[PDB]
Amino acid sequence: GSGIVPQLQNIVSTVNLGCKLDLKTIALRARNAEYNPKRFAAVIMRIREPRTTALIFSSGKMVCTGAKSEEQSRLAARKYARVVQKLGFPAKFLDFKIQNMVGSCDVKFPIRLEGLVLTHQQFSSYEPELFPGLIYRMIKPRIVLLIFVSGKVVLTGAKVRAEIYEAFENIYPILKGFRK
Amino acid sequence: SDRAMMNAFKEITTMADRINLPRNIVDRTNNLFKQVYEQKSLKGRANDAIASACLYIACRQEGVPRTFKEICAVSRISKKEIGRCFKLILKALETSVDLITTGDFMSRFCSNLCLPKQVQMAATHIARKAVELDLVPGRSPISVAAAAIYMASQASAEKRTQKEIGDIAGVADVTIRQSYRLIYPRAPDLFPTDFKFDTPVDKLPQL
DNA sequence: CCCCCTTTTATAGGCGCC
DNA sequence: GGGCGCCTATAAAAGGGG
Repeated sequence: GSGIVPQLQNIVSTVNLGCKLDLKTIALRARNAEYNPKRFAAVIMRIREPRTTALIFSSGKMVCTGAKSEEQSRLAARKYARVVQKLGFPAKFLDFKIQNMVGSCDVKFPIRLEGLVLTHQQFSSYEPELFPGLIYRMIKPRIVLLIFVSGKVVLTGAKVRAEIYEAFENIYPILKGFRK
Repeated sequence: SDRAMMNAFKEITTMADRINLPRNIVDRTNNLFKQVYEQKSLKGRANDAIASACLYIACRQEGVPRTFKEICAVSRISKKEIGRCFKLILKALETSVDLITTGDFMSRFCSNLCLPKQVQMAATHIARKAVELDLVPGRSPISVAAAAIYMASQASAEKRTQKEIGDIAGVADVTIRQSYRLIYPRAPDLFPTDFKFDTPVDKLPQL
């Protein structure tokens, strides 16, 4: 055991309202809405609790972003569906699904990326001219990690919380072996 | 239409000559291109983007790395797209390249700056030591090299400007100032023990 | 086939512009 | 020189537009 639990930072989920929508009306009536089709084809809405931001499409499908938990992402997703409902639309809540989860943590010691890239070239990409962090594409679980010399680590691409935890457990030993 | 390789080799040739690259490099580039092309590994991209990435790879494989900025300069493609293609190509060809080091640019940079061999060596030394002592963690090797050159040149009669170095190394002078600020505290321990200080280690620029 | 648009987030060196 | 704010990179969905 690493004895470290990576903290969930962002969850992206989708849900289908079932009925087609009219962004113009929504944008107009809804308070915290925003709609500039010239700029982006969807309505951008934001609730403060769960602190989130949503992307609502005229197709009826929407994207929920910003929640720090699956429970919270779904809650926000429902609140969004409600305001749409309340503005008079046959809004349903079909196929809610978590699409991506992001986690981050600190192994608490500096890392020798130079070394890690040497023995792990197969999964690594560390080009200082392109990005200051080492990009690790783990195969099992299919998660991408961003490793920094400071010891901070970011993990993403997860469909479920377990994948985040698993990937970190897999990488911890490796990282320890490259401690400065 | 695959004999569109000829047009790729022409373009490769063109780019290469703008910076006078030896033939081994151009040959390697052509091989890389041919291999990626025939593999049909990078669908949907522009041949010149792939060619420019191939060029960038070739210089690194042949042991004389050019910065993405330099390859960009002689190319119709952006750093961003060359970089994307670069990563995609290494994966398709199951290849890799050795991480870049300060030493990889010391020679050419110092030459372009018309710096006397003595300085070039000092810089090279300062950079290597600096990294060994972990004074510039996280910084790009190009940045650290630029700062070392600056430090070295400022300790010599053949002094160079942050701006001059930056233009040749392709880094902004604040970027130079940042790494320089980090190595400055150990300036005495960084120069080669037998160094002819035109300007004493102390009177060195105190950015 | 690919990229862009936009949103969110941790992370962080480099750099345009005032 | 000083420092803000955006670039670069990661994943992913939405649905066009190119």
